[PDB]
Amino acid sequence: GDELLNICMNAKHHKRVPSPEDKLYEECIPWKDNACCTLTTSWEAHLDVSPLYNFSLFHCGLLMPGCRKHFIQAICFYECSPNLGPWIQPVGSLGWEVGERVVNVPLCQEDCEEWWEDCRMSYTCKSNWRGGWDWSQGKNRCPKGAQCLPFSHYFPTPADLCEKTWSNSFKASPERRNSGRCLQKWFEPAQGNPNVAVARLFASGRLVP
Amino acid sequence: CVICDPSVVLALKSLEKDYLPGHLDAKHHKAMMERVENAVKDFQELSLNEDAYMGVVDEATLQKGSWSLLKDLKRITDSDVKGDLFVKELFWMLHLQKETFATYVARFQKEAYCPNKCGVMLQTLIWCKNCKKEVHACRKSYDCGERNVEVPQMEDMILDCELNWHQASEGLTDYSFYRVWGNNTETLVSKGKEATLTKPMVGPEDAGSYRCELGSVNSSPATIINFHVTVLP
Ligand SMILES: *[C@@H]1O[C@H](CO)[C@@H](O)[C@H](O)[C@H]1NC(C)=O
Ligand SMILES: [Cl-]
Repeated sequence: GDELLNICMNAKHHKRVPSPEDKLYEECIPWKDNACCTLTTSWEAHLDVSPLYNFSLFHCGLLMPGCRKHFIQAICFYECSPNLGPWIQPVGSLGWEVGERVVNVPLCQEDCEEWWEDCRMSYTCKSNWRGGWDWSQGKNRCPKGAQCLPFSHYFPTPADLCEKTWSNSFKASPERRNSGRCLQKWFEPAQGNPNVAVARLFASGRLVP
Repeated sequence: CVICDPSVVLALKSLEKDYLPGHLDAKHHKAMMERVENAVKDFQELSLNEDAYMGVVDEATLQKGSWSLLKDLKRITDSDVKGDLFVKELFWMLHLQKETFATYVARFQKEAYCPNKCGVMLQTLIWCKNCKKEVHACRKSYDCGERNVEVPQMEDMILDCELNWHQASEGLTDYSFYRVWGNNTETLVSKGKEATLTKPMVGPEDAGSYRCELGSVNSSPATIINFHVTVLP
């Protein structure tokens, strides 16, 4: 065991501690057995514009279904996973020994490559979603001189998409699946949750104070 | 969005191959088709917002728009107007059809796009920016409410799980009704395409909580309704 295992971040809608949940909605189902998310929250993660965040994915119009799916899974993973412990940090640039987020959670290649492939012909207007948006009509809208173009244009590689959509909550790991050193943002429940072992490895692997 | 319709693509190609040769200086054809195609392409450039535009249309709206465009365009080519006058009215026609299209799309948005006031509706749509046709998930509410039904003894209990949008939604499976006991369990009573459950000649023991669950290939119900049934001797 370990203090960085089976914990939830002190964040908005997160539960205090992970616990099972009989019914979890759709994409957020693989975390049913042990989840930092609630049911409500998992529903809300599936909304057109989700009450969880101020953010609109449909700023250039609807994402293609198969693209939207990846974003809902990233949100599920983020709200439900009890295996992010090692990457939980304070909000703001500063060390622990001085409100929480996650930072540099390493996603496997395949998770990022699939996400990018399925989002290829969806549309956005910014190569970095953290920053100069226009909020003059409530939600975020595309800036004045910023044309709606394919994701493959604004996010040239899979790493850009993994990283620049959500402020480096995620890092695009050079590692591949079943390396034991990166997390999937989604996994078939039938097989096991492969991230448990990954959190264990980093909790005791990171030479820290 | 209208350039996603094959008839329009064909009319533009005939315009370039058939009509221009005899109605415009050759040195003009390349630059002219560039401008036309860009102006048709620009039908997709509507101000993105709900109740106005979200980058999609259904097939009917695409057809309506395409039909209007093609008729207007044909009125021009039928007339054999040439040269400078041909160009002026082509583009003024395009400019005016774009507003007419926006009119159709705004109606689509207000009336046809995600009609369901609750539950999750699956709707086929065409994406204006890439002409891809795919199914979209219109998620309104987690469940679609509760009902209170009064049913006299010896009278038939009827629980209706239909909602106006069910017919149109895509990928529907079977309504399933459940009896919900004081325990934390429930029992299945019927499943099938019957959008209604009926128990003939109700007794006091039939009173209680039921629940419909309209299934979907999405594997998450399209509609959840809870019925509270009281039997009044
Ligand atoms: C509890 O479930 C059992 C299953 O046999 C059922 O018979 C019973 O009616 C339920 N509880 C009550 C009192 O409704
Ligand atoms: Cl996980």
